[PDB]
Amino acid sequence: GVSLIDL
Amino acid sequence: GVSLIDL
Amino acid sequence: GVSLIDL
Amino acid sequence: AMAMSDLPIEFTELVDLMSLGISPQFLDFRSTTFESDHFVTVRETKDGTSVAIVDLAKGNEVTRKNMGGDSAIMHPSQMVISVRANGTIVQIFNLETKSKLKSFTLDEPVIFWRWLSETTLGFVTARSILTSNVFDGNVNAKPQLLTLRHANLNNTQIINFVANKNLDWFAVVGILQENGRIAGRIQLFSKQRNISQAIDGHVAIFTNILLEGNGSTPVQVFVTGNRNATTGAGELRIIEIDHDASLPSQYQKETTDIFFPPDATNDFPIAVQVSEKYGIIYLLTKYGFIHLYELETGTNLFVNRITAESVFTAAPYNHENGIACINKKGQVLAVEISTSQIVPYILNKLSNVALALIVATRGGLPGADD
Repeated sequence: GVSLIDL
Repeated sequence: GVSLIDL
Repeated sequence: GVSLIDL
Repeated sequence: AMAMSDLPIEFTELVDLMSLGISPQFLDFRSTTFESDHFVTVRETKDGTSVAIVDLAKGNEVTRKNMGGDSAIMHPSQMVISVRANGTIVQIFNLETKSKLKSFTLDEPVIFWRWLSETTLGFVTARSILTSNVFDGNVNAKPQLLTLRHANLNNTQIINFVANKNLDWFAVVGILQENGRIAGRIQLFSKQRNISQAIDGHVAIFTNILLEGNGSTPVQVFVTGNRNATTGAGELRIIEIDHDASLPSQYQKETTDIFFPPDATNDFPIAVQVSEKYGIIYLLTKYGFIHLYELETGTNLFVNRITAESVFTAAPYNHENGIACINKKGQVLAVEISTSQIVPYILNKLSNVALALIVATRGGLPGADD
């Protein structure tokens, strides 16, 4: 899954 | 319920 | 030994 | 923009990772790891196959090694790398001796890890929280269970794991999408009672403070910051843990606002670090705002946007006296108090002699002899 913190 | 601390 | 890295 | 001579802080760039040839494709939380200002570890991949270890203490010297592992961190101070593969296989090596400190396979994949102390590495799986004394000499011992994860951390991205010096209090931080924003959830854990408490928060740290009356004995405080995903209100809290009844002076709980401008709707606290020596809290937001607070009183000293590129990780700087961070352009930026300017700043900009005295006396700083 995509890393939230990097959004 | 029991909490550790007042937060 | 097993190694996960090139030492 | 505010000139450096007017600030209560010293602002520096430690290294620019793109300057060193690092692709922006790897400038992200899972790839570019930062446990301390001693090292940055960049995981790169090419053609189905490395780590670039940047030694900030040796002129940004880069050591590149191929690895079968898929994730890596350096220790806070020593030339010791921790590598994992397929979430289950973990090995920790002293790169100087080429000696293996730890080698084990977990039953459940590691999804997050972070150094808790100079001796102890923290691990989080989908269901559990564990720690290893990496230097105890028991190479093949698995990490010891600390506790199960609290339900509040369900469906979160785990982004931090911190502990007190005594290694008997812990906090695990997770974030999740809520109301179009990023909410934070923290699991606080007392090892003495083996009990957890779930709180709202994006950042957490344990620290210590010497109060008048307590002699040379510090009291312990937990520092945490949150932005409410519903209201948008930010709040910093500082609260004592485990007050020693023999000590006459107690730390009164402090609560302070964390300011967010009207056009920073989706910003949130991304890091918190503390100078024990100076009693200064450094709080950083994702959008690059630095907030300084005085630890004894919780008083906000300073707010400034130090970078316009989003921050994705941070760690302690300069023997844990400041904060360092990495932005999306690979700038490793550092903030610490200016030992020569902070007291004059409080006296002249904040017009507060008592607060100036608190800071000067605790830190042994110039500016308030008069």
